[PDB]
Amino acid sequence: FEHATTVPNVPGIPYKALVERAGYAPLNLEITVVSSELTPSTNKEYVTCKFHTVVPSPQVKCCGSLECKASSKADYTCRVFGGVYPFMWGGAQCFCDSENTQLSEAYVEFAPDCTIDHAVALKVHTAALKVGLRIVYGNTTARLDTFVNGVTPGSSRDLKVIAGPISAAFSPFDHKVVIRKGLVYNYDFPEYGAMNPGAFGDIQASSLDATDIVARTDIRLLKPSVKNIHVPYTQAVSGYEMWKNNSGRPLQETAPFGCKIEVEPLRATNCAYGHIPISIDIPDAAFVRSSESPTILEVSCTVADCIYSADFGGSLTLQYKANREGHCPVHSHSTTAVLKEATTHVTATGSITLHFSTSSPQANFIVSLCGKKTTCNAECKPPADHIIGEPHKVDQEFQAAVSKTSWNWLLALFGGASSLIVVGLIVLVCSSMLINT
Amino acid sequence: ATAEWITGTTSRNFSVGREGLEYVWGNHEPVRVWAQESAPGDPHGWPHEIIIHYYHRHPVYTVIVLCGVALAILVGTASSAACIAKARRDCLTPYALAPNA
Amino acid sequence: ATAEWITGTTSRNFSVGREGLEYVWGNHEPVRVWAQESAPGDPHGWPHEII
Ligand SMILES: *[C@@H]1O[C@H](CO)[C@@H](O)[C@H](O)[C@H]1NC(C)=O
Ligand SMILES: *[C@@H]1O[C@H](CO)[C@@H](O)[C@H](O)[C@H]1NC(C)=O
Ligand SMILES: *[C@@H]1O[C@H](CO)[C@@H](O)[C@H](O)[C@H]1NC(C)=O
Repeated sequence: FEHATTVPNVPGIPYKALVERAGYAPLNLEITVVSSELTPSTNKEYVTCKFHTVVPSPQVKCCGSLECKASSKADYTCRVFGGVYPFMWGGAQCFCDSENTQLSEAYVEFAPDCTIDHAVALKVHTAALKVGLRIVYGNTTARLDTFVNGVTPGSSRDLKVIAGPISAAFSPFDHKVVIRKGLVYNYDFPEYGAMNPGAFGDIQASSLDATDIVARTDIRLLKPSVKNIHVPYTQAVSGYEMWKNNSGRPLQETAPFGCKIEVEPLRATNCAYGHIPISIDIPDAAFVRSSESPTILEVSCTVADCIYSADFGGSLTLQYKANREGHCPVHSHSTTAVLKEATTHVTATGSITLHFSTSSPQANFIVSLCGKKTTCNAECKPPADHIIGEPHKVDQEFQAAVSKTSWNWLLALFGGASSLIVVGLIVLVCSSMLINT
Repeated sequence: ATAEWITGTTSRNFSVGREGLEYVWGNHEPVRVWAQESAPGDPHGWPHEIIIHYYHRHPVYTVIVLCGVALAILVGTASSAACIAKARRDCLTPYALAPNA
Repeated sequence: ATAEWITGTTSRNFSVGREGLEYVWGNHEPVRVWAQESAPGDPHGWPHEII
């Protein structure tokens, strides 16, 4: 058989289904989302870290020039100094009295500890769900992973399950994402080569061990003043450090819908943001004929102390008469009330208690015990506990959320207004008939 | 998302809805709480209790429903009285043009 | 005259007219800048541009 039904994307909160073939016993179907994974396609632009800005020993020539040669090192800066007099300890370091050339060199390099404290820049294009479904039917379980796209049938070894397209596409990550030590940020990092000093992305490379490092650190070489040797350089601060100091909060603390952000691979796990239409091809071996199931002759339900809440705050007792002992399921036919137990055991002339969770002030819903439908109808009280630790199992509907007393007063006022309108038009028509004759 | 560095002893208020609220306090694991509708009233009772219960649940929906039903009853009574007045006019007009009738 | 002690990397805006603006940043010699009347539009073109 083929059955298509829509499930919320909530981790936990099993979803009730009663598949009902024409000549077969009704069969229970629990559809539970045990896991979810929004895993997007990420490619990396570069990696950045705090730089090292190593300055080598300056080159000196005495009564001779040192026009510097261009090099391929990161943020190379070679600059020539005239009228210098080098002086280390032990005396003046060369012969030439005043016409000396000093080639000062300054390039930049990764710090030795960049293999740990590094930020990797990625693009995020689109993300597709990969949900784990626990589906149980006819006392048979099946845990299987499916892609929520409408075509992939998942792990269809025995049970063929297609998760149709979800109603809304969330994608918590923006286009450009920075990952640093397991923390994920939506930062608008610069492109490869469009580098800005004093900001994030000032130094870029394709890999930590890569050799083609590019940087714009705004390094400036100054003419030396003291007699001793040194290379005076003024440089903008590390944009990695500035971004660390002004990172804001990562997406593990600000992602909507409660999406737990995890890394290697980048993904968002265990969050609900829509509805999945799942179509299931249940095999015919799971079903049984209606003659093998114990039919019900008389059955009546009475609810006791209904409290509408996220927890199972219901207790209904069904009194039944059955032909023969056997186990055969039970279901709640309203979207407002969902049962707790799916399959019950029915023997003869007895009573079974069941728990339900509802979101309506009135419990007025149909319970199918093993094929027979009954209307359970009474009033539910608001809870005394204000805050609960489990999510709501049923979404609220406008028709259900208004009680019988409130609807009675509303239609009482509306019917009074409409009845005065009708009798006014009636007496107007009577007056028109009297004056027309 | 609200992040705050707290020292000493204080009290922090957080509005929890039906969608829920997840809070992390220090190195502890996150705690998730869901607000369930527990308005101070009774949906099965006198109209004022129902009104205050639904107003505490949804204020704008309750006030627009109350305004709508008030407008409905005012229009119904006003138009019904207008029809009664028009019928009285059309009935008593022939007898008002003759004192001797 | 605007005087401010500044720590860390930050950007500061300053208004200069035709008269000029002289700024001193720490222990450097003062630097003078002068503004010129380069505004968007065209004094020789369509009327809305010159307005
Ligand atoms: C940078 O870090 C310092 C460290 O004391 C802190 O005071 C400051 O608020 C941070 N942010 C900026 C923008 O300077
Ligand atoms: C927090 O809310 C409670 C309501 O229970 C109120 O009594 C209290 O004054 C509020 N505290 C603050 C600091 O707003
Ligand atoms: C300075 O002026 C520029 C002009 O585009 C503007 O974008 C920027 O926000 C201004 N900054 C401050 C701190 O006023």
